[PDB]
This record gives sequence, structure tokens and C-alpha cells, in this order.
Amino acid sequence: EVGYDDIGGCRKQMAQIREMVELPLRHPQLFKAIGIKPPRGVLMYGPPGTGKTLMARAVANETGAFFFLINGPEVMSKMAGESESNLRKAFEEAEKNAPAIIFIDEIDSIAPKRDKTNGEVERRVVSQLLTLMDGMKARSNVVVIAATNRPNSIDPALRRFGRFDREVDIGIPDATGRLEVLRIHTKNMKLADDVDLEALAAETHGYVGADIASLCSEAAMQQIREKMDLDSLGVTMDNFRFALGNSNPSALRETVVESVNVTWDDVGGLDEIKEELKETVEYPVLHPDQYTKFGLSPSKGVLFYGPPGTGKTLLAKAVATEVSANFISVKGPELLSMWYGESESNIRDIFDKARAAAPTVVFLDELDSIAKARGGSLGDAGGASDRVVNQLLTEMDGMNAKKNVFVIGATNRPDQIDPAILRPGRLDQLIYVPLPDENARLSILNAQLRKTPLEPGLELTAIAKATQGFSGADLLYIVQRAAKYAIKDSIEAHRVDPVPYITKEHFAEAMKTAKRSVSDAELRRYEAYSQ
Amino acid sequence: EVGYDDIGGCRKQMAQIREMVELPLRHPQLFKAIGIKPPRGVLMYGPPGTGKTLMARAVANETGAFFFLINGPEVMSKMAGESESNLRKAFEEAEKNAPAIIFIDEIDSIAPKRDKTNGEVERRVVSQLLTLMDGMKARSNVVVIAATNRPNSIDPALRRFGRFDREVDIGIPDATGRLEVLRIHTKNMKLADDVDLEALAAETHGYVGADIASLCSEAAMQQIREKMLGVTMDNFRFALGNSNPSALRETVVESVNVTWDDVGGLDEIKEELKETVEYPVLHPDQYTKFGLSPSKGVLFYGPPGTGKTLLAKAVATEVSANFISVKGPELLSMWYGESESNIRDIFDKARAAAPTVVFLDELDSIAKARGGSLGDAGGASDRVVNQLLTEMDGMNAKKNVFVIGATNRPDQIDPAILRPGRLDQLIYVPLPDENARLSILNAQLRKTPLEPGLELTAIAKATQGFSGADLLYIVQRAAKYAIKDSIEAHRVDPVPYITKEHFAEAMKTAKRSVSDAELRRYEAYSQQMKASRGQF
Amino acid sequence: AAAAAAAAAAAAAAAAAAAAAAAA
Ligand SMILES: Nc1ncnc2c1ncn2[C@@H]1O[C@H](COP(=O)(O)OP(=O)(O)O)[C@@H](O)[C@H]1O
Ligand SMILES: Nc1ncnc2c1ncn2[C@@H]1O[C@H](COP(=O)(O)OP(=O)(O)O)[C@@H](O)[C@H]1O
Ligand SMILES: Nc1ncnc2c1ncn2[C@@H]1O[C@H](COP(=O)(O)OP(=O)(O)O)[C@@H](O)[C@H]1O
Ligand SMILES: Nc1ncnc2c1ncn2[C@@H]1O[C@H](COP(=O)(O)OP(=O)(O)O)[C@@H](O)[C@H]1O
Ligand code: BEF
Ligand code: BEF
Ligand code: BEF
Repeated sequence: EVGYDDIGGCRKQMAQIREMVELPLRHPQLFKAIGIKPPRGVLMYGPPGTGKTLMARAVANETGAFFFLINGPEVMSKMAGESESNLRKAFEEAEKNAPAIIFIDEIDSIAPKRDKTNGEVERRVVSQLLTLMDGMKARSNVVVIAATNRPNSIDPALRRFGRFDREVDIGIPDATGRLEVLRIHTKNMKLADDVDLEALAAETHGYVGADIASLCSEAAMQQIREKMDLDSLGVTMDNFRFALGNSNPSALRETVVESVNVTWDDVGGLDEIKEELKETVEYPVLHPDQYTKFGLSPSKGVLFYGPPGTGKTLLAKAVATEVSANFISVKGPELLSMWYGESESNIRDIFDKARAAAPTVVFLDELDSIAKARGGSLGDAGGASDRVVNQLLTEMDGMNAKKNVFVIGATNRPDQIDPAILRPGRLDQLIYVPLPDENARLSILNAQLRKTPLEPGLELTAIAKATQGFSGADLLYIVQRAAKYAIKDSIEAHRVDPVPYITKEHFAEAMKTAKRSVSDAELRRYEAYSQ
Repeated sequence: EVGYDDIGGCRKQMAQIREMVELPLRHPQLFKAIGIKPPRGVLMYGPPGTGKTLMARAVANETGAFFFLINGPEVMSKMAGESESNLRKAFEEAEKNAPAIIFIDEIDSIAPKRDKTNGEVERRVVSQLLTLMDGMKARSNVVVIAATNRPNSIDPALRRFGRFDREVDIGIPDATGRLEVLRIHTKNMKLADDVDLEALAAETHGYVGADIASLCSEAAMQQIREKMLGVTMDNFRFALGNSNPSALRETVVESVNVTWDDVGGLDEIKEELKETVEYPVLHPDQYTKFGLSPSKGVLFYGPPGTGKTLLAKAVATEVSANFISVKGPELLSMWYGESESNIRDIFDKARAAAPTVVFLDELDSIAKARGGSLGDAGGASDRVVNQLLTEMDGMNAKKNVFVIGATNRPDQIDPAILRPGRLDQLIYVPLPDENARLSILNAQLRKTPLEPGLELTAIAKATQGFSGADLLYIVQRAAKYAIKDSIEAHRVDPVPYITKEHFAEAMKTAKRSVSDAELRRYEAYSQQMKASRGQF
Repeated sequence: AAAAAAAAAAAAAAAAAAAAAAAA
């Protein structure tokens, strides 16, 4: 059995469900002495997996009253009358045993909007509950609770004062609010002395009620896997960091990123850009008390508008595997649709899912295909395409609450972006990445290879002072052409060297075919701003 | 019956499902006094054809427990009710006789997302399955195993911890995975011990395991139709041709002639194609020894008629990698909203091949550099440009997919796609002059009858500034008049070869398809970066 | 020039389910 001590997370909403189903039954001389009759049961809603069916289990053991279980589509029959007869015989069953509680699981299956549906027998079932909960005289002491995850597809004639009083929203826990959910889901397990659960709460963001129960389930399976080579065990953080790799996406399963990683040392030259990008993410998550002390919202919008080839789209791969936040990827126009509704609702279901798994960082690559707003109808660009822009304008800031979502934009043309997005509040940190100079060209080659023998006795400063005006991607072509001729000198008959000792002879022909991508006329369009 | 021996071909995803079902049954003494319940729901996802529904039949006869089978649309029925009662009558049957596993199939069809479909019963089947797996003190002895090829179509409240936890991916086996498939479906067949199967594992790449069963079944029908005894490699070599795996069934490329002998003179361009598409496929250990990414695909530009899409056919029938052909602007659609998925599904099937090459000829209709810079036509179709920019390099990891492009001028191509990492090779094929004009006449006359020795140097002396297609119709008109005397064979043509007969009337018509003013646009680039810039 | 921005689904009449009233 479970109790109120076995349920954590929300606490202010725990008391509003205990003062309603236990307090009228244990303390009955406060309602008849002063005030109106006590309220009836409530409808629990929210995202799936927050402890909304376990909440109705603790009131079935600690209260001691009569409990009857009713599922949504369990009450079905091919007959005409028995679709609603089993609901009617159950409500009078709990009326005979006063008091009693009734749990209706998944009530949205048997209570949609009546004006939207047409030509069914379920409209007899949803009109049966209007005269069964609060009918003529059939309501004395019984209370009916329910747990659902979709309150929008419920008719408004079921949520008035007689039937369902309050809409309790068991939401996502916060800092020092998701520590107690892990402790009581690990109490019966044997642990060692080196575990630290306060360190786990800062690295579990979207883990709400069951992913935090799956983190302790996957780490326990890893201890059994290493024990297959009677006996007691003990978990010692070697498998919590292993189970933290893939245990988050209960809501964000559609937008999982795998498995690119650069580990924050494959990038070079951008010393000031790495410290500016990390501080906009590390500050609002690791130090939440410093922002509420000043009472100001942090900076969230980052946009890259450099020329193509300087390292700008895989720079978001650096923040995808280093910082402790969920990553959502939008690869260009990968979410538009020709249905007139899903063109802008694809913007809608991503952002609130990102708002559910707070904090997180989304990535909008190639915004030139998304932020085309001021041209229409311009011949071939097509009309009715500004609705995906106006939906994007209402999700960056919009009319919502500050949920600490971070938007990273990557584009190669800053003049084709909508200027309504180019404002603080939506995208404030506009940082331009230039071509690496001769002082940044020494830190660009050692970060590219990172695992190859560099022929000890050689110097790489000659490439730094030469090949001026080259982007970061062109210098990857030079180190790939030298490796192209390095394996060309090793595919012959070995009956030569069983060592990857790449010398300067491979870099001699690599500098010959190395060409410049960004032209001199194209470079003047980025330097014309001088902001 | 199948078992744990016939399920081979995978080790990483096989051990995850063996310790999920059998290990709590064969060893329950350590799962007690440990505080955690064993996982109860297994759902696998991936490409269709990898045997996601076979593995449930293999673990059914190995654990020795009660097994139940539930199809997708077998539960759905009219007379409202019994679409939910048939799901209830099957879980209570598996509730007794502990332990009892139960296999539900086709979760992509039934129980979809609620707010994305319009079905009256579909709001009730997706929620009855919820309370049957985690309701009020349920999930005692049942173990639900599911198999779906579309995980994004199911309800998001179904892949949670209580119902379907600890997801597994059943993908395409390529890193030494194809060889174990061939050793399972051939131990029951008779095979002549004269060939090895180690070199046959690296022949095809886009196979899903069921196509490997199709390769051994193609050689079985070829063996019995040539003996109208075992099997030999010549029947399996016929199975390599017209292969067409299920991942690349929409695109067919196997309709062209043989190659590697029709081209000639361009030795520095043909050998550059060998050092790009054969290096990461034949020697994968040399790239992991250095730990660097291999070179990407090529791009062809120059005069039209020089041999820029026949060389793309040279990598279509010679190399062991697959091919996907896109005939220019074939992936463009009239609808505004689609307009990227044909670019996506080509590259989605390309990353599932591992490896393959694609061909995008006529890049002037594909690139369309910048819609902001062009206002005189009013195009501004930057949606398909930015989609191709995020698919070749993109966000996800690279899986050795090479892109080959053929055009004529690079001035109308975007500089964002001309950078290395997406299209790094910017080679320009030149016009033949006194060195490549003699080897082409022996390459394009390889399977043709010739007379006793005639010099071909004088044909190269007269033709100046001629393209590769311009050297066609010089010898093609020779074969046109070589069949004129065959009509006069009526009352046997007594010459089974081609004598001269043509250059008094065909060589005098020096046709030039490329003008002198049009050739000046190609000889204007001259990449300004030179050699001799090493260290000292 | 003009590209259609919508498919505009306007059909689909769903399933039905009967209510078999017993006879005696
Ligand atoms: N502190 C907690 N409070 C509630 N449920 C918890 C808690 N810790 C773990 N859980 C688990 O999270 C799940 C949430 O249960 P519930 O919300 O009632 O189910 P559902 O999401 O199916 O409606 C249950 O499996 C429960 O055991
Ligand atoms: N020092 C470097 N810093 C960052 N990226 C680098 C560096 N050297 C090479 N690169 C490569 O350059 C590319 C930069 O990606 P990105 O700038 O996002 O793309 P693009 O500029 O083409 O839009 C990546 O492939 C990355 O690996
Ligand atoms: N390597 C392999 N491992 C397991 N089954 C294989 C393999 N190669 C072929 N098969 C067989 O191919 C069939 C495909 O099974 P399955 O992946 O469930 O099919 P599908 O996903 O197309 O419905 C099964 O009969 C399976 O035994
Ligand atoms: N040696 C050759 N190399 C390449 N193409 C050749 C050669 N001889 C003839 N051709 C002709 O060139 C064409 C293919 O070359 P390619 O430049 O790819 O064509 P396209 O004109 O479509 O760009 C075919 O018509 C083929 O018959
Ligand atoms: F447990 Be159910 F999702 F109310
Ligand atoms: F929300 Be504002 F009108 F962009
Ligand atoms: F057919 Be080619 F690419 F002009």
C-alpha cells in the first residue's frame, strides 16, 4: 500500500486534496455548524506521469472508506441500455455505503465535447453523468474523483460546482521540489555511502514522476549486469551517470538527438564566444537564487549570423552534450506541412513541450526558410507563409510565463531574417563570428585532429602566418587531404610503415589543392554593418 | 521452431531483451530484497524488415512460459464495446498461469495520438490500454512485448516507465553484422565449399536482414532454373545484380551499361573518384586509426558534353556502394508545404544505406543561390535551398553519404554549398588536346569491329577545341554509313568491319557545339591559390 | 508561381458501432 508520505513533488496542492476527501469525513461538525455543504471530488489533470493515479491510491487505504474502481472504456456494452446502466448501478452502490469514494480513470474517453461529436450513443453516456452526479436528489455524501491528462476535450457542463469543483494541475517540480521524489523511490533499495541525491536533482530537468523512477530502475539493472560475472550489492554513482544518458524523453521522445558530441575542445579560436554562450545557459540553471534576488529576467536568445564555414551549425553540438539541459533540434524547414493547420501548430507543440521540460535549449538551424515574413505575395515565394512567422513571434516571448527556454538560431544571411524577431526578448545576443586571424589559426588545427601524431620536431605556425583569409571549414579540407595521401602511402603491399606517422610530405600537396570558399565580394556584405 | 540460435546477427540489442524477460524468471532470488521491480514492457523500433516481429516468436519457445498473440486491427470491431473488451479478455487470460508473456502487434495502426486524429473509438482504445497496464494495483504477472516500425505515430503517454520502458533500437547491422545473418540461413541449405562468405559481407550495404534472406532465395531459384546439387557463386552473383533492397525500392538505378572502359584520357579525374568512394568502404580501419572524418562527395562543372554524367555512371556499376538517382528538379512539388520531404526521404534512405552515393545533376535548377539577391525573377524559394544545407552536413552525425553534383557553370551556385564538408571537391574537367583525344577513340570503339591498322592521330590534329560529345557523331556517323552497304546485300554483306569510307564527308563537317564566346566563361576562374607554400 | 499551401481535408465519416438489443 501507499500513503501520503509515499507521494512527493507538489505540496501546496497536496493539502487541497486532503482537506476535501478526508476533512469532511473526519471533521463533520465544521460544515453543518457554519457554511454551506462540503465540496465534491475534483478532476486531476496535467501531463502524464506526475503521480496522478498513485494519488488516488493513498486515499483508498488511509481514509478507510469504501472504494470502487471504474475505468473509462471498461463501462461498455453492445446493448443500448447497459452502456450507462453500469454507471447508474455503481453510483447507487456507493450511495448505500455512506461515505464512499469513486475513482473514474481516463474520463476523457467517456466525456468529450457534445457539440463536436455527431451520431453516437456516447452522447447518452455523457448526458447520464449530468443527472447522476448532481441530479434531482441523488447526491448526499458520496464524492467522485478522477484523473485525466486532457482537460480541453471535456464538456463545460461537467465542471460546475455540483460535479467537479477545482481543476488541480499537478505540474513539473522545481529546484528543491524534485529532491523528495527520488528519496522515497529509493528508500527500500540498498545504497552505499557515496551517493548524493542533491547532485541528481540538479541534473534531472524533464524527469517528473516516472523518469526519475526509471533513472533508479535503469541504474539498478546496470548493477545486476556487472554482477553476472546470497550476495549483497551497493550502487556507487558509476551507473547513475550511465543511466543519465537516455532516460529523459517521456514527452520529448520525438525530438531526441544522437549521438554527436565534440566535448567542448574540438572548437578553437572562439575564446570569447564560448564564454559568452555558456554564461547565458549556466547562470539561470545553476544559480537561480541570484536572478530572483535582482528580480530581472536573464538573456535567452542567441543568434549566429557569420559567413558559412566558420563553425556555426556544429557549435550547437557543443552545447548539446556539455551543459545540463535538454536539446531540441529543428533542421531547417523540417516541420512545415500542407494542411493549413500543422504549418503553425508544429511551432506550438514543440515550445510547450520545451516549456514542460524546463530548462532546455532548442536549436533553429537555417532560419532563412522560417523568418521570411515581409515579402508576399512576391511571385513565387507564395502567400499565407507569414502565419508560421506570427506563430513564432508568439512563442519566443508571446503572452506566457518565463519558463527559462533557450533559443539558438543559426543563419548565414542576416538581412533575410524578420526584424520583428531581431529584438531583445526574443533574440538579444547577436554575436558575429569572423574568419580566424593569424593568432586564432594556431588553435584551429590542434583542435581538429586531437588524436593524430604531429611528427615531433615539426611546427604548425607556418600554416598560421600563411593562408590568410581562410574560414574554419577550409582548414578542415587541408587536414583531410593530408590524411587522404597518408592512407594512400599505406594501402600498398606491406611485404610500408605500420604507424600513422603523417609527415610534411602529405601536407605539401594538401596546400596545392586548398582553395578559398568565401570570396572577397561576399565578405563585404557582413562587414557593411559595423554595428 | 525458431530460437536463440536463429535470432543471431545482433549482440547489443539482443542482450537487452534477454535480461528483460528471461532473467527475472530464471533468477528471481536477487530481484527480491532489492527494492526495484523488473521492467515489464518491451517495445522495439526501427526500419521495417529487421525482424522486430520475429524476436517475440524466438523468446516465446525459449523461456517456456505462456504466450499470447494479439494482432493490430483484429481487436477493432463494430457494435461499440468489444473493441475494449477484447483487450480486457486477453489480459485476464494472461493474468493467470504465471508467468505469461503477451505480444501486441501494430501499435502504429491502433491507439494513435489523441489530438492528431479524428476517430470516435480511437479515444477509447488508446485509454483502455493505459488502465490495463498501470491502473489500480495491476501489472502482476503479465509482460507486454510490442513491435512497431513507426514510434512517432503512437500516443506519447505510452512510452512511459509503467507501460513501455527501456526502449531498444533494432537498426541496420553494418559493423560486422551482415556476416552472422548469412551463416544462419545457409546452414540448412546445401552449399558447395568452393567460395568464402567474408568478402560477400561487404558487397551489399543497404540490406536489412530480410533482404539477405532474399539474396539466398534469389540464388535458389536461379540454381533450379539452370539445371532444368547444392548452390554455387554464379547463382549468388546473379543475386547481387538486380538486388533492389527494401530501403531503396522507390529509386532504381540498375538500367545502364557497363563502365570503367568507355572513359579515357581523364586519368587524374577518374583516380580522384576512386580515392573518395572506395577508401572508407574497403579500408575502414585506416580512418579510425587516424581518427579523422573522410572526404565527402564531388562536384562536376565545365563545358556541357565533356563526360560529367557518364563519370557519375562509372561509380554506379563499378563500386560496391548503392546509388540513388535524382533527375534534376525531380524532388520539387507543386504544394508549398511538402517541398522538403522529398529532399529528406532521399537523404533519410541514404543514411540508412551506410554507405551509398546520390547524384544531383543540373545543380542550376537545384542550388538557386540566394532568393534575397534575386528580385528580378521573383523566385525567393529559399526553402529547398536551406533544406539541402541541413541534410548533407546538418546537425546529426555523419554516416558516410556522398553527394555527386553535375552542372555547367558555378556562378549560379550558392557559396554555402560550395564550402568543404558538404561539397569539398571543386575539380574542373578540361578539354582534350593532343593527349586525351587518342585514348577516347580506342575507349569508345572497344566492342566495335575495326579494319587493319589505321592511324587516329590525324583525327586529333583536325579537331581543335572539340568537346567529348563533339567527338561523338564523328564516329557515330561512320557507323551510320557502315550499314548503308548492308542494305545493298540483297540479290550477305562481305565486310564484318569498318574501313575508312567517311572522313572525306564526315571529317569535313567540323561541328563545334561550344562557341568561342561561350568558352571564355569557363576559362575565367583560375583559382588564385598556388603551390610552394610549405614550411622551412 | 502560385504554390498550393493547403490540402484542406473535408471528409471522413468514421466508424459506427451498433447496439444489439436482446430478443426473447
Ligand atoms: N512521489 C511520487 N508521487 C507520485 N507518483 C510517483 C512518485 N514517485 C514515483 N511515482 C510513480 O510515478 C507514476 C505516476 O503515477 P500516476 O500519475 O498516478 O500515473 P499515470 O501517469 O499513468 O496517470 C507511478 O508509477 C508512481 O508510482
Ligand atoms: N576550430 C573550429 N571551431 C569550430 N568548428 C570547426 C573548427 N575547425 C573545424 N570546424 C568545423 O567547421 C564546421 C563549422 O560548422 P558551422 O559553422 O555550424 O557550419 P557552417 O559555417 O557551414 O554553417 C564544423 O564541421 C566543424 O567541425
Ligand atoms: N539476422 C536476422 N535476425 C533475425 N531474424 C532474421 C534475420 N534475417 C532474417 N530474419 C527473418 O526475417 C523475418 C523478418 O522479421 P521481422 O524483423 O519481425 O519482420 P518485419 O519487421 O518486416 O515485420 C523473420 O522471419 C526473421 O526471423
Ligand atoms: N569518354 C567519354 N566520357 C564521358 N562521356 C562520354 C564519353 N564518350 C561519350 N560520352 C557521352 O557523354 C555523355 C555523358 O557525359 P556527361 O558530361 O555526364 O553528359 P551531360 O551532357 O549529360 O552532362 C553521354 O551522352 C555519353 O555518350
Ligand atoms: F493512470 Be491513468 F493515466 F489515469
Ligand atoms: F506579441 Be507581439 F505582438 F509580437
Ligand atoms: F546532365 Be548534365 F548534368 F547536364
